[PDB]
Amino acid sequence: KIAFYAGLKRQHEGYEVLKFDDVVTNLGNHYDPTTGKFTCSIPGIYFFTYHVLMRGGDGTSMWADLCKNNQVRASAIAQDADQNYDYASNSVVLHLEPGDEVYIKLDGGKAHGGNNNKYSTFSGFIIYAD
Amino acid sequence: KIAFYAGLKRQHEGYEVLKFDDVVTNLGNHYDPTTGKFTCSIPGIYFFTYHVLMRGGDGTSMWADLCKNNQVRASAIAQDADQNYDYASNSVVLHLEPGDEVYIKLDGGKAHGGNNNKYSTFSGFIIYAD
Amino acid sequence: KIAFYAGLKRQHEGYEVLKFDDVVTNLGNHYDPTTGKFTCSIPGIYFFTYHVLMRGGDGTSMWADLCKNNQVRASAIAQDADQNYDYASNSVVLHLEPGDEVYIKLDGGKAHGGNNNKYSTFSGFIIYAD
Repeated sequence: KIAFYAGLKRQHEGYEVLKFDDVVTNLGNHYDPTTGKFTCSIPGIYFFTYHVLMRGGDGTSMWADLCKNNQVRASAIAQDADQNYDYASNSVVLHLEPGDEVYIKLDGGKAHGGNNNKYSTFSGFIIYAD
Repeated sequence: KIAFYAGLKRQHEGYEVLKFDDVVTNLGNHYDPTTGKFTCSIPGIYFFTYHVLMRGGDGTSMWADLCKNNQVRASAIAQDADQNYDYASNSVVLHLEPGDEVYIKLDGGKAHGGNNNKYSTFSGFIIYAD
Repeated sequence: KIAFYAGLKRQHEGYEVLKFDDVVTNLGNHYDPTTGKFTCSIPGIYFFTYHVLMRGGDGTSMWADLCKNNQVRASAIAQDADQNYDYASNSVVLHLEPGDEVYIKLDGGKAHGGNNNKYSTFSGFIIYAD
């Protein structure tokens, strides 16, 4: 059984892997909140989704991408000229090999740092094992 | 087999459980459109997702949270200074026990009341049984 | 095994089926990038999700709906008075019969044409077989 769901506890900005550290579900401990990475243990087909809230009242654009190893597999942007809250969100279905790392990367701009309110999230689960 | 998908038929505002009453899928009848609640029947791991459209032309912020019993498990905001339509959406993976109730709560602001167009939605399914 | 994920390679506008032609996953080849349609091969219960990015700097509203055959099953709008990027996104769980076609239709407005960056996406997988 492989599934996880975590939220962002702190605010972040710039270009970095987002460490979702408010962990709600983590079957098999394949998601690591100290790195923000899900590491594949079984070859197969996996679903992932993310929702990253842009900071409000400070900035107009924010990008958040889902990556596999060093490669973008989905991109998203939040943008609002009046500096309103808005989301960069996307979903994927990927084939993974053992060792592959899946994570969300901030690619410019500012992310809201909810404490335990889980505004910004990352989840995933295996659909098929090879 | 446990899975459901429903849309909002009427417009709502304030602080209340959203009753998605345009039911498209409801395997096992574990979602109740008269309460807006999914009730767990089997201990296990469940995926849920929601997309709630803020009313356009009347208001600037709207919040919608996914709850388990009396506890927030995901939060979302829609915000636009020019009163444009925008979405409060999120997704989760949760462990549930029989009797647990999962639902979307409006937490301030105004939600669009599509009739049968299914702009605002709530869906879920079991991933694993314990 | 039935699952797929694809992104939009080109920009589109108006009223047309969106052809997600940047195919990442397509188990069983049930998604056709030349038509934009997923065709059901097995009766059962299926999850789909989509995220369509509105073009920035040219227009204020865009609609994108998920359809089954000739019927809307989910609707979404992106809207921003300052012509900012924003998303029309939704998710569904549907019962399908063999031959049923599921696709995303642009229903007015302008969609961003990312090349291989996968800003705009469509994915799905079977949950249950009848």
